[PDB]
Amino acid sequence: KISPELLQISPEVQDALKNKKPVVALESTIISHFPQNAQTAIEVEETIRKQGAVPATIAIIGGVMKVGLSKEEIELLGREGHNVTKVSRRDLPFVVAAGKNGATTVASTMIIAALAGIKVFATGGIGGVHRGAEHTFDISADLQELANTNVTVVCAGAKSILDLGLTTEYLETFGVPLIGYQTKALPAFFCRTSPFDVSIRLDSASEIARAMVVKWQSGLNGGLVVANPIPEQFAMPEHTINAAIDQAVAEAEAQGVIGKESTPFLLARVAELTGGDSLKSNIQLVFNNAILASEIAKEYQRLA
Amino acid sequence: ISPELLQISPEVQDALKNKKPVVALESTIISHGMPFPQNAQTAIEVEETIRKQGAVPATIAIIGGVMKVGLSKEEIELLGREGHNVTKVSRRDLPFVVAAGKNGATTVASTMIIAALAGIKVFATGGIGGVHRGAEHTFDISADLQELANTNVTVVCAGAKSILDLGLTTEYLETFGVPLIGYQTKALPAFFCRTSPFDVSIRLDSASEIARAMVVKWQSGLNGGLVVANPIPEQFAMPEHTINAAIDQAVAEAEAGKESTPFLLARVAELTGGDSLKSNIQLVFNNAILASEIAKEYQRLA
Amino acid sequence: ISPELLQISPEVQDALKNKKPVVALESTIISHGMPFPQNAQTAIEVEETIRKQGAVPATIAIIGGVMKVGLSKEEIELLGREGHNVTKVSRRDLPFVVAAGKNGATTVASTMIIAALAGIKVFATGGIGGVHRGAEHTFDISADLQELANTNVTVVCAGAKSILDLGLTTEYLETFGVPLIGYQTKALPAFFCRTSPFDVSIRLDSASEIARAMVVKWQSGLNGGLVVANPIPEQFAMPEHTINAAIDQAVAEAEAQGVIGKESTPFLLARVAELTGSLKSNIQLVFNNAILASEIAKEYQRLA
Ligand SMILES: [Mn+2]
Ligand SMILES: [Mn+2]
Ligand SMILES: [Mn+2]
Repeated sequence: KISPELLQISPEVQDALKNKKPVVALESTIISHFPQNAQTAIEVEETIRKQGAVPATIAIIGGVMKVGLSKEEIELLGREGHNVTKVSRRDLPFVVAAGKNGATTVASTMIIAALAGIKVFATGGIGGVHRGAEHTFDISADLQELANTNVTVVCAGAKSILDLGLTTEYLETFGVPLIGYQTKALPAFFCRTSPFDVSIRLDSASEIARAMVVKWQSGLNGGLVVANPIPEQFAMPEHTINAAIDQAVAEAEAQGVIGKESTPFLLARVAELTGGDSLKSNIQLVFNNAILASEIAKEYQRLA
Repeated sequence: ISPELLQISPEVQDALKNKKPVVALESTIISHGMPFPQNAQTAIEVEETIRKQGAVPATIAIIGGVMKVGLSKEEIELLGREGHNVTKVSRRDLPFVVAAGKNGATTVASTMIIAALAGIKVFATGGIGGVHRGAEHTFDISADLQELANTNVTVVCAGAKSILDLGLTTEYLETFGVPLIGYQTKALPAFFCRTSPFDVSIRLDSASEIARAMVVKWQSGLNGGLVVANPIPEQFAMPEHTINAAIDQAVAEAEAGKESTPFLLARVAELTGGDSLKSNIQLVFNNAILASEIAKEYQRLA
Repeated sequence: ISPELLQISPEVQDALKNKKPVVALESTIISHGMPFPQNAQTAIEVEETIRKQGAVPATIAIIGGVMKVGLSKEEIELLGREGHNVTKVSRRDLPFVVAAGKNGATTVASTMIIAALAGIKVFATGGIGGVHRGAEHTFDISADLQELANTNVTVVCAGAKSILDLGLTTEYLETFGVPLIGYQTKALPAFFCRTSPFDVSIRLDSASEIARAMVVKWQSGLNGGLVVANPIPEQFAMPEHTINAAIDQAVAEAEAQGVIGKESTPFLLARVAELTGSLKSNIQLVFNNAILASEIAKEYQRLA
């Protein structure tokens, strides 16, 4: 029972949740970080609608945590652009307190989705353990949010700029299911495969939804990662994308890029080295994840 | 929680409702134990041992998708017979085995989880998982440690195997605020061995003192479990110098990933002649006795 | 919670009942800080600083097995006389010291726990524990960081104790979603020094802003504490090079003697003090923190 001053859920989204319609949450750190970003966010939403679900994009607008955004608010974040704060769990109180706009990471989008009672969240890729984290301790707060918050996150696996092995160990220690959708191999984000394997392979949205129900009815708190391979036709060739990522990582280290700036810097550089191709792949994987997320949301509402 | 998800056997139900002391047991001892029909028989004997101590045993497992607190003879027999075909169930595995109606053997973490759902505060096992050697670069860290950080259950064990990294494990437990109690020992015992190069966080000499501390801990709202490291009886114990000699040797030989830990297990086994299974059975009986005592005293004090 | 476990002094009960701002203080600085009578004198002087700021101090300790929130002069003197005979009490120690009827000095972590049990939201200390130098191979990481992750108390400090690894500590706090607020500073102060190569998560210039963010954070269900890093007053600051030399020596030698455990911080601060031969600065940063904490408590109580 949080104050309407802090949190506001759109009329459509309230309506949908009351009527037990499937809702899929979306993050805003994709929209920030124009007027392309806006149009694209709006058609991720329309993709969800065409899959028979209701999209809810989450962001902080004028200090208010908002679940479901008008096209005007979407626009606002789009044009305000890089001036928008990237908001993780530790940033969230300050942006709200100060009455500012903010774009939510995987972690804070999970937080707000859970406040609104939304169990399914579609994104591109989750944060994770950064390469070199054995000596830097640079580990995304996303992984702790997954440890603790009851939301299924549908992604292309963790972002492949990270250390995927360490990320899978970390997920295991903290008891977070890593589900391959129709895959045993952990998808590489831009790529379909990787040297690492998910914790369980499941072939149907129905199985995932049933597992969500069981997990939470049994009081095992925390989220689920659903790793969904990018469609083959949009995947990056392993060698090319690997070279680009490796060079970007090396440059980030050499340039002292650290903290919240690491991921956006890496993604932007990789786009540069691949001539925008990695970006096209990123878009395709996000649509793909929105579709799957919609199916899981439908089956979850059916099973609960 | 739904009876379709979780079922407590009539015996354990009666014990709980009447406030009789209950001790949880894991099921991986049955599936991964001696060849049937011995693994079954043994699990049965551990239960009987708990009853003779004046406690009610609850063996925990997943049978046909149901989390089961306490088992019948035929469930135990079924797990024994299915043997290694039964999957070991961790926290991240639990929902899926249950959803899919599978059988499964519960690990330390999953047994703590299910016990806690049943309101059982004491769990007797052989050993706990820990931080693995090389975890500083592999991040391979047992989920048991996080379960201990979060779930209110006292796990009576022989500590963790010396094949793990015990220094890192003791640090990890301190960071997460988990008591490591030596039972009548300052030295941290490890599996085969009554001692090791590391210390517990506190030594306590009685079941009643451990119970008293559990009561203060949870009445003060400090959630999370407790490790009670109980040295293997001298009769079954192995000298620390030989065990350490063997491990150092096996780790020197391994030097020249996922194969590291069990490689060390097998090698140390070969070198010392130590037998993991037999030793573990001994550990479970011993810990089952201590655990029954702690459960009785806790029941008294709460 | 039973009166047998936890007792709140009349002064503090009065304050809580009448909605007066309360600031918690630790006991470990008392027992393990310096020699008697000076240690007890200083403790009482810190309490008086708080009172002068118009807040009410609550020094916390375990006395005769009881968790005490607010202490008598007699009790502070007891802890001061006993000095190092008094056990340093962490979260994993607390149940056993209470059960055994023992006296004990509470760490940052245990002080947070007991303060929270009493509804006290603001705690002034010298510096927080953190990730130790070499923690990448030793895993020596203060339980203070986990307490900050989980317990709802704002801790006003001069940053982390500076014998620690500040880089690893800042990454750790970020992973676990803990705000690190610089009070009128973006650079993270390092204990004796006003600045360091590292940054806080957000700079805030007023106690009012800090309080408003506390209310928003906890009303939004984001449990966990907040670190407020308050640079030592310029007149008491120590030159980076000199202090860094001493600290360097003390650490290298702590590794030489091989002290690893809870005795590490006491040993370190000891040796460094010796080479300093630092204590003046430590006392003054504590007073400074007590003053800021009093203001934060006033602003927070005003809202709560
Ligand atoms: Mn990071
Ligand atoms: Mn492992
Ligand atoms: Mn330590």
